[PDB]
Amino acid sequence: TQQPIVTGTSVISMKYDNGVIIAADNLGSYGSLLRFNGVERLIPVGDNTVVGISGDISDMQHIERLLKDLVTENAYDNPLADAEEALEPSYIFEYLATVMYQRRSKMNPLWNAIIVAGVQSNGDQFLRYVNLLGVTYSSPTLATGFGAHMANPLLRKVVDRESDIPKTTVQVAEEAIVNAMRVLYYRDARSSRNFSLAIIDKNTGLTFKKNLQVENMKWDFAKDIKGYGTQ
Amino acid sequence: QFNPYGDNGGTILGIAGEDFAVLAGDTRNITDYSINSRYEPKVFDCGDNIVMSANGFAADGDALVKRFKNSVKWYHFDHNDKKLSINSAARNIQHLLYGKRFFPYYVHTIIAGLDEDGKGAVYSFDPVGSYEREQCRAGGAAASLIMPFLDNQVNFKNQYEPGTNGKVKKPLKYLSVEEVIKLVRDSFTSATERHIQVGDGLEILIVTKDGVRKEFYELKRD
Amino acid sequence: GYDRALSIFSPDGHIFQVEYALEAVKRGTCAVGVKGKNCVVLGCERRSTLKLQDTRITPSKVSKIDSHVVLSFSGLNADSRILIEKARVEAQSHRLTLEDPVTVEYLTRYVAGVQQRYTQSGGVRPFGVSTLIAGFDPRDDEPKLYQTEPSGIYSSWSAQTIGRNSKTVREFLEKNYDRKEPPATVEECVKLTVRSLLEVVQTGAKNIEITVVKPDSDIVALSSEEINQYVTQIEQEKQE
Amino acid sequence: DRGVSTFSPEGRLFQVEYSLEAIKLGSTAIGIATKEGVVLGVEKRATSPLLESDSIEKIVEIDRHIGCAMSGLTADARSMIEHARTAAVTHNLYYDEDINVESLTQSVCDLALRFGELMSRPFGVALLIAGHDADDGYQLFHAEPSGTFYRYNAKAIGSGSEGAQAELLNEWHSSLTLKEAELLVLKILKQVMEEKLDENNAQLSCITKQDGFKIYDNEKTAELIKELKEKEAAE
Amino acid sequence: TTTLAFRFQGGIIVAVDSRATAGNWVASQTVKKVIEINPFLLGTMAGGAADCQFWETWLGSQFRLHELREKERISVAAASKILSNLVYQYKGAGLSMGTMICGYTRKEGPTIYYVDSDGTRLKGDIFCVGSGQTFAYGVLDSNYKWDLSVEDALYLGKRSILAAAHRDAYSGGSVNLYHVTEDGWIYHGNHDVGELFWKVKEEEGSFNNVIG
Amino acid sequence: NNYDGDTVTFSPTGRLFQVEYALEAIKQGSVTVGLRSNTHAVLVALKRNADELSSYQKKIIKCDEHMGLSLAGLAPDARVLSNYLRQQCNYSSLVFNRKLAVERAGHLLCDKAQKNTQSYGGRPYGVGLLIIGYDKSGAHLLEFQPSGNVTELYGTAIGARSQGAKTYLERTLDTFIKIDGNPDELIKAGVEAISQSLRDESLTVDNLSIAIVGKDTPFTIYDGEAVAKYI
Amino acid sequence: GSRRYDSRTTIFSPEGRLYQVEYALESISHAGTAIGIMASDGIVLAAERKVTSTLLEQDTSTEKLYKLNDKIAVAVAGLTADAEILINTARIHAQNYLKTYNEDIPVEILVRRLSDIKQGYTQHGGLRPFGVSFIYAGYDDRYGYQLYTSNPSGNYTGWKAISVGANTSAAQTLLQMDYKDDMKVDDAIELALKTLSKTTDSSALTYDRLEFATIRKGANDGEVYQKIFKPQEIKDILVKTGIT
Amino acid sequence: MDIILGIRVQDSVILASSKAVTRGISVLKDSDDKTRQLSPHTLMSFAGEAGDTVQFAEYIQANIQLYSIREDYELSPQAVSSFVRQELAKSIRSRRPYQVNVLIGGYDKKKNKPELYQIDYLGTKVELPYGAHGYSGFYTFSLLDHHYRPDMTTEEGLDLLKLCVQELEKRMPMDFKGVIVKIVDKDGIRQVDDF
Ligand SMILES: *[C@@](C)(CO)[C@](*)(O)[C@H](Cc1ccccc1)NC(=O)[C@H](Cc1ccc(OC)cc1)NC(=O)[C@H](C)NC(=O)CN1CCOCC1
Ligand SMILES: [Mg+2]
Repeated sequence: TQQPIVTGTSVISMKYDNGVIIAADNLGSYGSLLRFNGVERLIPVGDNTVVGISGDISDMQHIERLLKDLVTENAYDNPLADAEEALEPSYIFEYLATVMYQRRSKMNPLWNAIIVAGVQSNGDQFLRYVNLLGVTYSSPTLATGFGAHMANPLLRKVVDRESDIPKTTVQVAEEAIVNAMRVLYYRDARSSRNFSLAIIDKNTGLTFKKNLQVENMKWDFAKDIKGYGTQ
Repeated sequence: QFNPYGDNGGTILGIAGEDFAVLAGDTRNITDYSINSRYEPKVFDCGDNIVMSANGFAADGDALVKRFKNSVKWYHFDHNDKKLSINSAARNIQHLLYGKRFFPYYVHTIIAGLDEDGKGAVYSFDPVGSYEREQCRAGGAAASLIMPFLDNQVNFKNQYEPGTNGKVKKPLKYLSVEEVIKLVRDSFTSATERHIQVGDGLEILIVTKDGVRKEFYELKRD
Repeated sequence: GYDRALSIFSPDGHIFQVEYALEAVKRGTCAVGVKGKNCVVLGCERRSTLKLQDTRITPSKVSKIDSHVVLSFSGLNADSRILIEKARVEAQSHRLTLEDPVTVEYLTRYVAGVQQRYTQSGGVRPFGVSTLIAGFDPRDDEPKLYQTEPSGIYSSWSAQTIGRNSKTVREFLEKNYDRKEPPATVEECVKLTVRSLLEVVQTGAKNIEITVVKPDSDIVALSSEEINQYVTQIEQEKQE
Repeated sequence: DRGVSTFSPEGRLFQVEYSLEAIKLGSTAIGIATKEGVVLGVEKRATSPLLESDSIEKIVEIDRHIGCAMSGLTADARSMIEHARTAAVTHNLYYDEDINVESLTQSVCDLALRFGELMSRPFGVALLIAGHDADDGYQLFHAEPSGTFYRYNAKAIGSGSEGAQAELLNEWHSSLTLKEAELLVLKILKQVMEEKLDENNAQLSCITKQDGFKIYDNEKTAELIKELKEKEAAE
Repeated sequence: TTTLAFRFQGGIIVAVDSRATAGNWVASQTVKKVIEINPFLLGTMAGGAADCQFWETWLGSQFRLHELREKERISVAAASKILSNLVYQYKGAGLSMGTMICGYTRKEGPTIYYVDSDGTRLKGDIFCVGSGQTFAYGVLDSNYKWDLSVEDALYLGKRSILAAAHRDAYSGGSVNLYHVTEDGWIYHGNHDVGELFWKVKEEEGSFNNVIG
Repeated sequence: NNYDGDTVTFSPTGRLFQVEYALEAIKQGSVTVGLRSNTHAVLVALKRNADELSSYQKKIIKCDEHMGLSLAGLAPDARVLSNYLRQQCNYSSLVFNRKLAVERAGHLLCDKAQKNTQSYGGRPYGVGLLIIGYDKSGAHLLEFQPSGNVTELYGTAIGARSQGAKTYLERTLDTFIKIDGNPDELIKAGVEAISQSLRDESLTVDNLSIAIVGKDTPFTIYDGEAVAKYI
Repeated sequence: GSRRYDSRTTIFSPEGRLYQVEYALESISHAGTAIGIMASDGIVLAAERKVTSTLLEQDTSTEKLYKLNDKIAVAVAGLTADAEILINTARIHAQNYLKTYNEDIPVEILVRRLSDIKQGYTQHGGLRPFGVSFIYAGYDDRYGYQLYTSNPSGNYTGWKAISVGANTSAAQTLLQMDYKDDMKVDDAIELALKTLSKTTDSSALTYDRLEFATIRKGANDGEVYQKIFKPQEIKDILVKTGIT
Repeated sequence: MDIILGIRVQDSVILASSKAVTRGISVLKDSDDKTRQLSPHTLMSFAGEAGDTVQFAEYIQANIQLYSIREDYELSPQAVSSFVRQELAKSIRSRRPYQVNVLIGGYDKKKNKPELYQIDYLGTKVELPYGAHGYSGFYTFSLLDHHYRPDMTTEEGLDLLKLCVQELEKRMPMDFKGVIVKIVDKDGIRQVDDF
């Protein structure tokens, strides 16, 4: 039985024609206190997978160490560690999913919500979710926390079903993600302006973008709003 | 305090014919008032012409199906590739569920297939392992909506022969695969209308002596 | 824990530790069991190199396992106590779960199983004891006599003997005991048992113990004078 | 001394090979498999005439569809039978069905090599496991303390095994009736036994799909012994 | 549940309903609440359903092992005590089982044992167990005599379940009848309350509280 | 001589005699052959019987849908090791959703056999194994020895008179390696290979045992009338 | 491994004897003789100290005779260190029984349990047996005055008069000669000393080489008293019987 | 369970124990014997938590019977009661204690005296001329304080007991379906069939 102390908010993601995009802000909240501002919540595994984590940061750091150790262990006695027997997104996910469900079954959970984004060896897009309860699901768009409530509605307008994935380019997909991050900054009280974004493409590979900022914000209409009713 | 259980919604439905059996389930997955996925299958082919679904808390559902699939695998290893009969599968599942009697799998389980005489068979379980063979069973969130409709249309309950003064009951007969699928589709569309956790899509797995076939139909997405 | 495999096979296919445990039984004082038409009698030798004994308090050779079953033995005395204790505990455990006292066959099968376990368990030697288990099943009037040995094999006997010079008394019983017509009465059965011991014992004074078991938990041990009367009667008929 | 789980220079386990010598000293046990059933027969071999021979239990039921005959240090067989019975009943509990004869034999043979420095030595007893199931029909298995088991059409174990096995080689064919098999076991037992064969020192049993595993009465076996003697004199 | 079993001149009658509940939801109307342990032993089920189904099935496995080891069918007393000792080990853990071990042996004769998840074990001639036990008792007690015929005893058992099926909201579906003699148990059919109620009402003239 | 009482003792020339005596049990075992192309891998095994009344000891065991082995020596030891492989293959599937690499399978068997050769009380395994499989890097054939030594090969054979088949495969190396997309011809080469180890006896219908795994072929075993084609 | 150095203490000889038990008895046969004699109105325990030195403190010494409880005592023959292990166990076992039943432990029950402990060391554990033989002298309300003996095998028996340790063969013959059933304590005291005086390997039996004890009902009305004799009391009883 | 009484008179101990077994709103049985013979001259009655009562009584019974066989001797009532007390004293500090109260009536053959011991589930032992467990004592103790004499006969003890049962049947809320009465004396244990 835990209570989460230092926490990270939404992680959002979606599929597009050639791959997947995932994003998450760089904040480590301590309740209402916006304590830490240099926190990276997207963690790449190899050159074909990115794990995005929300929830407790101490538990996130533990999961970082597990993934780091998984890469080391996979390399042992493996001549094809950087080829046919490299770590796939589906392997990395199933490992975490197993851990998350085991920990909840021992009544000592890792207080996190996790999204594993990547591209498989045959080119197929991989995007799947897992959380502290060991619940797993997949969808063209996935999001945690406030992202589930505010990002998914916006991302589903672009990709509403499977057949919309080939019709969606990386330019359109990234634009939707960046827009969603802005909306979350408007409306989530435990979010920050600074964030990281990652693209995993079957052709161009892993592109990790750091120190992005929310921009083109509408605040000008605030000056006209006076009082709460009769002012 | 940490609560180890959750509710992932959805609903499932199994019907048995003369030489076939169907196991249907909606593809929606939810938590609270949010949709997690519009297509997340929870009806699985487990081998040996046995289809299975464990609806309720998905983490427990997946864990159970995973363990049973593994039970089928080791049954082959330990008993010279012998086919696991549907009745034997049912008893095995009881022990899996009752093994966690004091920390239960929060799921209503249904399996379907053919018995050893080639006739359609549906078995259904409570969360802790009590089971029973039936012609008909709905499970999950909308079970309370669908089940009485099945009693009426599959087992012809409360239906009498016209003009017999409510003395002669409507005779029991097997339904064709065409007629069964009609009832499944109408059952789910009706459930989708009145239950918020049911919708998005319908996936049916049909089991005959020839194998396991699939059919998919759209459901309302609101 | 001490793990050594003490009981093991030899090239010729023998387990010497089990066979040497039989030699300890062969050294032990003679014990005999004879079952009649409505009773079983257990006879036991007591060596007479021990005078100044206190027979009130000295452990008796025949032991009650329950009110309806008895156990005599030949071999190591200290070892026998362990088997008797276990048997007595199992007797009470059976009454507690099955709500019925043990059958003589069941009690024998248990004791035999304990003996067998000590022949293929690590760190232990076999029991240097063979037992004669006799009695009557609950609500039954058919007499029961069983034998066990260090190896763990057990079997039913119309009459049997174990211990030192047992092959002599077995020879006697083999020609004197009729299967078609067992000792019809208690007196006949006791006499045949005393006769068989008199082939081996020495004197019929404080050397022979006799215990009679009858149906429905009716067990009694004979005193010196009672046994001495059989000894006096047999010797007078012998001089012929 | 030397280790219990030691290999000889020829590549065999000393203790396993020595236990096989103990089995050769044991009383004879014969099994024959037909399309109408499997027959099991044993030599009782009472050490003394005072011993009540009907208490000699060398043929044993494991389940309704599986029977077992033994030879060697027969005290060692008790825990093997207990395990077999539990395995059979446990499988019925878990799977609501009868357990395959082969699967049962394999479970018993898993105990065999669980010895060393687990129990202190191998078993000094060989088993003939006979049964029926829906898949592979009537079956006969020979289970050794090596952990190995062979299926047989017919098999003899014990002191008169090599002589009896050679006799079974000539006599067995795939069209044997149950009655023919019963007489054949009695015939071959009488040949290898020291004392003269009768209903008190030899025991018969069989397993059929319809009636399951049955140990024959001394009255039933006696008639088969009488039927056997008449048929040999008839030519 | 409503289950009963009573001893009489012609052996033992055993009668049970077939309803399964999950709160006020009717989970099933066709459940088997009698388990046939062997040709001479029956077990009734009341309370938690997996608990009953699992442990009474396990129970049959233990009794099979007894007759293999002892070459003799297990006694009703020993049978009921295996179960009572089992549930006693689980006492406090939350098992829910109201059971009746009914059967015949030579040494005992016809015997009934009540065993529950509290550890209570009682030999007796008449018992009713379950949510509707009181409704069954009311009819059964007021009509019971030792000298009932096999035909009358079968009917009284059937009628007592029907009574409880009617009044108890957590009982119903159908009636399963059994008769235990010196030759073993004999099944006397499944009787749907849907037809049985009106058949009994008309023929018997009872159930005048209901609109005919 | 004085240094063969147990596995924990070295000889003066640095030999482990108990391991060598375990190796001797393999030479007494019946012959079995292994070979592969680039698409398929084949096991051929000569089964042995006690006499004409007995069955023929089954030599081939399935480990997973994509992996299995043949045995030579103590069969119970093969059962223990094969069971361990089944578990390890199964652990890889449940936890990582990953088919176990045939190379890792060999490494795991090596390490299991080794522990038995360095500790007091225990004994070495008394069996040799030929493992075949098809994984992400194509077809594979391994040779396990109970000393711990595992070796990857194009083809090989173990058991009594295995030198005959091993010589044949050494000659035929260039031919059978290029039997791609043709199961029956690769088996024919394996059946011809095992024939070089035969003396007085010939291959009959209930004597021969064949197994195959490949690109679009799960690990399956052929016995009885199914191998009559190849005689 | 370690198999090489195992003596295998709990095995049978080809003749069916326990090597270590037999060799422990051989050890005990060299220990100072201890005699127990049971009379109708009490029990005597006499024991010869092992070759005494003149500078040994005699009055504050305990080698042979030990008190188990108020009603039971033992005479020791063998390794004293081994005996003290068993004595402390026996003392505890007596108190466990008293705590459980609120009654003093019956003599046989105490003897059986101590004998069962010895038995265990001959059947399992791979350890050497205890090189000790006891003479138990005690009283309870069931059997009255009782004498027992136990030895390394774990076998025990009851006696009217018995010796353990050295020269038991000669000692038992002398006891068997002069013992009779209607004997009193004071007579048994004299018999015990006379027997030691003849069987002793020493030149002459003196007070400083003896331990002595009696268990009488010589207290006031229906109760038992244990008297472990002081040096001066042994000196007086030795003069009173005319040995010195 | 509920009503168990005990009365020690000149030459015997008399135990009376209610016959009802109730669960919920149903009397499941009206002929229940709430006692076990521990030895020929020692009887133990019991009352308390369902299941625990019989399980405890039979467990003690097995132990005393085992002792009897081992020593070929009957333990005194005092000795049995002390054994029982210690078992309950262990129990109370266990994970799940036996919730059982007992009366032990016995005849000491060595002293030629009847003895009655009252022991509750905590392991609280007292020797008494008369005893009771549960709510019964709130009526019977004062009644016996008045009517009991130490030199009474067995017949006088039974009449004294009838006076207790009558009072309980008059003033107790629950129907306990009468009592089974048993007498313990020099000749052993016997049941009064007509009470
Ligand atoms: C009548 C209907 C009153 O319930 C009977 O007692 C009936 C008996 C019965 C026996 C065998 C098979 C089916 C039915 N009992 C039930 O139907 C039973 C009632 C019950 C529910 C919960 C309980 O808590 C321990 C006790 C009794 N119903 C069930 O067992 C239902 C089908 N399953 C569940 O409620 C699942 N629960 C069980 C407890 O653990 C959590 C999951
Ligand atoms: Mg909506």
